[PDB]
Amino acid sequence: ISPIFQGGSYQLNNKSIDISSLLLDKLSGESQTVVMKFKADKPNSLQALFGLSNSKAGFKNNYFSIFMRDSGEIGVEIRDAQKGINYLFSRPASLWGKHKGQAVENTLVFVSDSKDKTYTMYVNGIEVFSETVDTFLPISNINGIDKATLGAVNREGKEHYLAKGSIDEISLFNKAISDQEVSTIPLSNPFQLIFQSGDSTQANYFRIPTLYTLSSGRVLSSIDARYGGTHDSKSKINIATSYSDDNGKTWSEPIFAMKFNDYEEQLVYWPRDNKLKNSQISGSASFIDSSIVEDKKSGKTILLADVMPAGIGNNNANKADSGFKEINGHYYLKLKKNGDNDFRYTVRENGVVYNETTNKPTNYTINDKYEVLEGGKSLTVEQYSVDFDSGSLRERHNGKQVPMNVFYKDSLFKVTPTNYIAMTTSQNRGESWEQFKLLPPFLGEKHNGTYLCPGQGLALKSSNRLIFATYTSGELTYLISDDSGQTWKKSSASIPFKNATAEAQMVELRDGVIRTFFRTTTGKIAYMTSRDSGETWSKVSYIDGIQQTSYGTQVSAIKYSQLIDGKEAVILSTPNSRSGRKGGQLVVGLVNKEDDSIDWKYHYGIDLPSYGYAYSAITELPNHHIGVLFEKYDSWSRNELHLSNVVQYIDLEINDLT
Ligand SMILES: O=S(=O)(O)[C@]1(CNC2CCCCC2)C[C@@H](O)[C@@H](O)C1
Repeated sequence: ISPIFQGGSYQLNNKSIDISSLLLDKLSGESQTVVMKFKADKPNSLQALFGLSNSKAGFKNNYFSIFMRDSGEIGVEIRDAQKGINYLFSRPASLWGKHKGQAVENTLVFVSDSKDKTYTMYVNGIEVFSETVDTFLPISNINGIDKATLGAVNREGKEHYLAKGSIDEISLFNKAISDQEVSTIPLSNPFQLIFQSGDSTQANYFRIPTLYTLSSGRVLSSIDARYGGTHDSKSKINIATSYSDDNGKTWSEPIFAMKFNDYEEQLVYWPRDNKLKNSQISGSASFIDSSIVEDKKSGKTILLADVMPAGIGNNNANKADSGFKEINGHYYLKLKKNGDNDFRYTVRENGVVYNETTNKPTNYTINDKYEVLEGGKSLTVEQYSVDFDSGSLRERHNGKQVPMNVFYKDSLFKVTPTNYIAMTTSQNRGESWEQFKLLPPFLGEKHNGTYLCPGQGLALKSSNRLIFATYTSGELTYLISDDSGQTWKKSSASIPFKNATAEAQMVELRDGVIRTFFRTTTGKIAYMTSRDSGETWSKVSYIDGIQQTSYGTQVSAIKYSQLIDGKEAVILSTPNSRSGRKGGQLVVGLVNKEDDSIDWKYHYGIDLPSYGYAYSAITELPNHHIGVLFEKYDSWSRNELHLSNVVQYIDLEINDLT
């Protein structure tokens, strides 16, 4: 239908604009849609974009508002003191502020639907909340409404929540337009989505983006497809991938690089309230933290990720057990059979399950997919699904049979409840992935696996050497292959922290010379250097001019292919903030050839200092643009859990950064 009111080019300069005479008598019926295109690149801490209120003395709590915070949160209040109603619905990290240093036009759509008693908010094509209520309050049914205001709410005759920004366009409709109609509203987004709710992964959440540019010109991305909210393992998480063959303009429908099937892939709206938000899928196996490299010699693409058995994450993984048994210089995966309280079995050659107590082979084998066979016959288990129908998280069998896998809760034979690293390869640049294989233990029998550093591995330019950084207590542990990923050895580099999440990414400064940038516990990004292709490593130094929080955040890093100001250049991506995971920047450093020192010369603001920016991936696209896929929210904050469609992709040119 047609708008009952439409207006535009409203400048909000800490002075409200009264539109009462234009709008109030046009409002009718119980359902309404507001469509607002607006900018706010210097917002106040809390500000109202749009207000309908009773402005009379004695009725300060009778109003409807669409408000935003300088954190990027968007929300509404719907209040009527006579009815005893005070609704407040919002979602953090819903907005853009600036892109390439210019204010972004956000497109907000708020649907107030009396028929389903639901209030739904979209920003920039993304649904950020959908809230159904017992007693519906139509936004124009508030007792004694007499003002319609832009850039404030009029309470008792005074301007509250004054806004700084602009409303380029605003329209109101006396109808709750459908989700289908919402999708037809034109957008001006500075970003793209590669992975998103409702896509082929069926995950409602995503974290831990990666990007890597392949020799064909194809750009490949991997990600955690996270089903049980944005929680780290334990949860259900798969690793998914997507690629672009046109310099990031379009992306393929995702497929899985690593997946378990003990739990259903369910798209779930995870609870965000303070009683239930920590609900966590507790009986599922998962993968977490992926990393990609391409091997020039073989042509293979290689992806590693951590693997977690059912119920396991980094917090409860057995730190004192690799899950492997060393027998005459060889490592064998240990297994525990139901009924035993110890690990009496090993997986030997050809997947044969061997009884360590009697030294006899059993009638069981493990196939290449870590599935259990008995006398050659595939065993199955019943799949679980999850729901909150009872008012709390429930995990229960769903009637479907899936292959029995040793990483599963219901398996007859189970692996050690600790963390592992697996690798898969692709021979067609991400169009399909092989079944994963566990990497061997690197730090002996009685040590849990190291933790993969998400992002990119490093292919050295002048050899066949492949390196993936990992971390554990007290060190970075580099995994090195010179044979296309068939075998690996470790190279340990001490760092002066205990129990740091030392997520590390590497650049080759020149032939044989690797610099690694990594997260610390000190508020500063650290680095170390190898001058022998990863065999040995220097002591740790720190980067000045970038601030992180005490807990830190992953940093991504690349060596740019072209000179900048006549110098070789390194680009870092990281939040730059002492408060939270916000204020994302790309930082361009120019290398001094005399000593390999780096002058951090340019700092590019991805968005506002107050807007969220957490884990990130960066890669030089084949056309020398820079692609950035990043978590546009504070992934640490306990207030910003379980947000959909906040991992976002942007395209930048070097001139934008400098
Ligand atoms: O030099 S590589 O390490 O092979 C790599 C790709 N280089 C091309 C060179 C030509 C322009 C695009 C980037 C950089 C890493 O960040 C990965 O994207 C892989």
